[PDB]
Amino acid sequence: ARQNLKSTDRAVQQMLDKAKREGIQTVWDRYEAMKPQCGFGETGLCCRHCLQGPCRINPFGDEPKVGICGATAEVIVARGLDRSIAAGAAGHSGHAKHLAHTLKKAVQGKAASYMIKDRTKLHSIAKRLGIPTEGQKDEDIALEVAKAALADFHEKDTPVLWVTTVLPPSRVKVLSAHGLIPAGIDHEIAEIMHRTSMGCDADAQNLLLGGLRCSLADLAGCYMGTDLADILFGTPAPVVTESNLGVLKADAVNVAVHGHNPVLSDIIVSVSKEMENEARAAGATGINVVGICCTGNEVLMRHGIPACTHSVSQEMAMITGALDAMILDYQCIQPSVATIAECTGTTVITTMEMSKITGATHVNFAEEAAVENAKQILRLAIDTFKRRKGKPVEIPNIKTKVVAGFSTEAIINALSKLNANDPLKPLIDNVVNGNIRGVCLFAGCNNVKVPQDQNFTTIARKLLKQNVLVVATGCGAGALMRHGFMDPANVDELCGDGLKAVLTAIGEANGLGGPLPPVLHMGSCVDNSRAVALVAALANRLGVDLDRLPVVASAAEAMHEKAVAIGTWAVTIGLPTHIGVLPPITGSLPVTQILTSSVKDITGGYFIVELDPETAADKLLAAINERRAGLGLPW
Amino acid sequence: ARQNLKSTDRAVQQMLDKAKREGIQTVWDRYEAMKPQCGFGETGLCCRHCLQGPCRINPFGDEPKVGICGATAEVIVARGLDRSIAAGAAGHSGHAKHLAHTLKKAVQGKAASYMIKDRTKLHSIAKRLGIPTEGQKDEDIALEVAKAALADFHEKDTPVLWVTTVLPPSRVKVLSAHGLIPAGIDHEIAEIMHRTSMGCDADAQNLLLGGLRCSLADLAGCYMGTDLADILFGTPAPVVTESNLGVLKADAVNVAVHGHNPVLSDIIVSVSKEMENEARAAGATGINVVGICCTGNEVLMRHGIPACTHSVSQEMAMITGALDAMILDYQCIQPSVATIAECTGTTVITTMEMSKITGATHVNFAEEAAVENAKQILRLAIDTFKRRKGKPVEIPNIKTKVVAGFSTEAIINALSKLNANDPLKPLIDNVVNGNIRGVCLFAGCNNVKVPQDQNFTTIARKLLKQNVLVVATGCGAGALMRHGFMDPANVDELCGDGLKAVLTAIGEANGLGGPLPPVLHMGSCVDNSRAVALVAALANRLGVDLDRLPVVASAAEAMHEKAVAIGTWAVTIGLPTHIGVLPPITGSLPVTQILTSSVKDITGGYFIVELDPETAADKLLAAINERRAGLGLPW
Ligand code: SF4
Ligand code: SF4
Ligand code: FES
Ligand code: FES
Ligand SMILES: [C-]#N
Ligand SMILES: [C-]#N
Ligand SMILES: [Fe+2]
Ligand SMILES: [Fe+2]
Repeated sequence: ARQNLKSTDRAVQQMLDKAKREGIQTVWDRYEAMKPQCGFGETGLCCRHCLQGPCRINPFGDEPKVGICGATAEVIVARGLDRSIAAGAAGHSGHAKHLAHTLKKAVQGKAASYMIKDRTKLHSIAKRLGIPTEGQKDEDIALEVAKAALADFHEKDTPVLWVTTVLPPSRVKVLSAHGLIPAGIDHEIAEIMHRTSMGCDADAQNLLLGGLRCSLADLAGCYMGTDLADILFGTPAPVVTESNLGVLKADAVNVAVHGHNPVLSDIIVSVSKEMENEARAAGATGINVVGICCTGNEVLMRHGIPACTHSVSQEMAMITGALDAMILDYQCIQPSVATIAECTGTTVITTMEMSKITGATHVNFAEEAAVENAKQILRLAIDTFKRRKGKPVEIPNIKTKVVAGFSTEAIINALSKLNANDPLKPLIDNVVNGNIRGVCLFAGCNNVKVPQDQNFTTIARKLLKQNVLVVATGCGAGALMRHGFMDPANVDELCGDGLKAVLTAIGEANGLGGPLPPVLHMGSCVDNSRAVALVAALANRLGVDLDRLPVVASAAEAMHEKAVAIGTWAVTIGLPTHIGVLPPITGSLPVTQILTSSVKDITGGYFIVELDPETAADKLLAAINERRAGLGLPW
Repeated sequence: ARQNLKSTDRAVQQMLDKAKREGIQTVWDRYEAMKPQCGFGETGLCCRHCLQGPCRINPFGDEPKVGICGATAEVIVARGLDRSIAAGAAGHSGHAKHLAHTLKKAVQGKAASYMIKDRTKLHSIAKRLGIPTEGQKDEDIALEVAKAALADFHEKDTPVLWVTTVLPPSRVKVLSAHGLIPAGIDHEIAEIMHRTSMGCDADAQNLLLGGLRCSLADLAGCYMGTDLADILFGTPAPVVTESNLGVLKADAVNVAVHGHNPVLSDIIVSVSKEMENEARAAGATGINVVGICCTGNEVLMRHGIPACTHSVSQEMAMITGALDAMILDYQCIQPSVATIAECTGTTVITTMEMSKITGATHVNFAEEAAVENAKQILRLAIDTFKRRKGKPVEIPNIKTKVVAGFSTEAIINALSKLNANDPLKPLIDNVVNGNIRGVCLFAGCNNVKVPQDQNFTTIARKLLKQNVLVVATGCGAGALMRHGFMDPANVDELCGDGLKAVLTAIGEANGLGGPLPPVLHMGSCVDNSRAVALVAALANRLGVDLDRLPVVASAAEAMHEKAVAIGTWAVTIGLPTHIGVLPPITGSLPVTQILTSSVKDITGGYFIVELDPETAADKLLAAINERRAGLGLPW
């Protein structure tokens, strides 16, 4: 087996060879077993929205040409996509909702493991929302912020504040004019499910305008999730750590935190440190907590917990034979982990009521009991460590250095060292003079269809050479960090001369004796919202709307419904947005034309669907340069 | 073409022959063009929940055996079903939400076309909810009831009151114990979408318990919708009208009201009466408003508007060439109507923002402007009538007499004529003595897979002969009414001797000089909730829970996601529930076993999946008789 065709990560390749020796089936094996995949589903031309179905439409040829109810290709494709957006919105905003409840519990005195850690963030959010702070206790301001967050999930006398208060007013006005401002987060999710059900909305434009609106409900959930997590757990600032499977340690209790919401795993980090002497008792050096996927990102950003792996290669951490526990919340967890555990010895633990996996051990996490849960979980891990006394392990000796923690506040602080009272100005100055060509946000998943990380690294390398300021989140940040893009030692090799000068100037002003890393890690997938905050602050400072800025986004290897939602609100807020896998839209040319062209006329943004990464990088550069030309700037 | 293989309705058959002459494609033609349908989708063994897909699992044989992420057949089947329930819940509860807003507008003075028509219903709902009425104005009690309705869509300090206040406390306690009581209607819809998204819930039992909970959010939306529609438009009482295509009149302006929410179509009924002289001016006799689907049911129940047709045969009304307008809200409208209109001359009009159809004319209905909208719409219809001056039409001369309007209040009133102060007792007495064997609720759609009405009539005929009290809603009521089951003249032919004696005793006590009809029409699909109210009142009166009563349900020809949701809450509240088409569950034996067997242990109810209607009738009789035996009654 040529393992480079599966993953470009060498640690992953090493574990693919071990899995193949050992007979352990992987995601890649399960993909091969699926080929050829259904061409109706690939093109979007399948509907199962009622029990007359399943319906399909031939992309070309003869009948069937139309759904049994009369639904055209246009309708079928748009309804499918809409439901994917709604599903993504449900995940991000479910995460946010859970943190809103957690904050309320904290400040009501019902969960003393949680607290207001970032009081400055709390007060700033309150002021953005219009919540009064003067003469109020912190707990009462917090209570009010949690109330406001929960209120945005339903209809009320205002629209969703975690949209209307986070974008420029001019953007809010353009979106309002088209009826795109969500009325309530769960309200919009529900309306999508209604309108896409049989015999309801059957006009592609109408359907896709609803999808745009629902993508803003997803944005709101993202931003809410970042705001509340920062209050509770601290706003990230720059941190130095490591990534890839080599961060596992044979002589330690290796515990992965995996999923998205870090509400327990932020506690598992703090508790694990207390339980060092109990680990040594069991003959370990200590507990080694490592991250997978976005819960990993969260604790990497705030605590510098090393990232073990991401997305499509998550099973490989188990294949080492050194992963004593994998502690799961929700989202992006291949349920194969529960069966692979039988072979590898790993204790897989679920913790959220609505996210269980057959064959995994469940712990009923509650905030009020967060410490005692953590200790129970870590004591299963220590027991699992002891069970592999005298078992050889194969941990690839492969890791990278990672500098991360670039929240928007952190980036503004860093810039402030160059201009204390106008911190955005040094960035704008260098956009204007061409040292920075523009900004690209890498976001989203890996996808088994694409050799792991190949699109992120191929595109990022072309953009960096062309002096684009590259920011990343989620498993796009994961890809980039595991390939060295977060190590400032690689700035000379990766970055154009203009970008290098800027990264160096900022880093030297921040006392580093060198540069910021090539790529700025802005956090988890909800922390795509931090990129919004940065770009909206730029917009405000420039007195223009986001669809005039030289800012693009790339979901270069997208997988999840969440990633579809994020791509869609990136287009809705005015960004040219690349997707590097085919969404199920090609079976309708009119819907494709809306999403890739005529939506420009509505929001200013638009999808760029391009599976060849070299070609995608050129198209993203063209988009950036078109924005530069619109502002009258050289390019 | 043998048209009896498509529909058992002779009017439909006549219009199928006309469509075939004229070259007009129908739903049946589009079905034939779809065959053979995809066997993955038929069995549920297809997933498109991420961009790694589409995934499928062979029902039998060799690979693929598992989804690319590891998702088993069990998981894939349960997630698909869950999303169908959520979609149904979104439709019913979207309808309810819209009526909650309408009521608020009414009583705030913002829409003087709407008002509190049923003050007794208002006050009773307020008292059920715990809303105080003593010394309060009607408008303020209404405002409070609308507030409460909207509050049930989100989390709060109570659970969904339109569940917990409408079921027996013992049923609420059984459901609470299993964690099945919804926390908020849109909250549950969103949580379903989250938990079924990639990498989240992956345990069939956990997934299906969430589905049960979400089906109760659907119940809540149903019940809310019936409550609010009764306040605004009046609670139904017995009414005499007609059904089938013969209710169209060549010399009149024929206007169909079609969809579900009647918020404008209740106004179109009242306004149409005012516009008689304007119709005569255009050379019509007057405006003839007729119903299709559940908006038709709503205005049949309250106003005795004749029902033209239902569900799968809706296009046939157009094929007559006499349907001048079809006025659409949302749900269950084959979008083919917009194209068939080009051929037939019919003006198809949409009226709801989130439900448009390419090629239809849109009118932006607003409550504040309800009368002026109605007149605009009716004036398009009159213009269309004039355009078919001297055009032969083919209206099959085929209609039935329909007695309907059996709300729960109406049924209780009717019974009260036999026992004024214990109105349920005469019904219970006749269950106990075997005159009434049990109760069956027919519900749900027609489905092109099943020759139209064949399952409803075949099953109903066997049950009626066995003295079952048969109640119906939606297009199950439609089926039954078009085949004569709502004409009391057919009681001798259709009903067993015990049922006939009861229907006759009630009818004679109500001054009729004969019987109630064979089948009691309890209204639209949301008015399945009325059957819940009746069965819960019986439960309360008997001091037992619903899963001990001899009450079953049959969705004999189900189609819509809404129908899946209704079937699922019928099982959740404790009913043996027949479905006469295959839901996409057969690809997982463990999920099938849960839904058809082990769910009994949780809720007392269970699905009966049976495509042969004779066999289904025997299984439904067996279920009824098993309940009789449990109560110690002969059978
Ligand atoms: S909604 Fe229409 S296209 Fe979809 S499965 Fe049902 S009949 Fe087919
Ligand atoms: S969620 Fe799993 S089974 Fe479904 S499409 Fe994605 S990889 Fe396939
Ligand atoms: S026909 Fe394959 S995705 Fe439905
Ligand atoms: S493979 Fe046909 S429904 Fe997906
Ligand atoms: C990722 N959300
Ligand atoms: C039907 N609902
Ligand atoms: Fe993520
Ligand atoms: Fe209906």
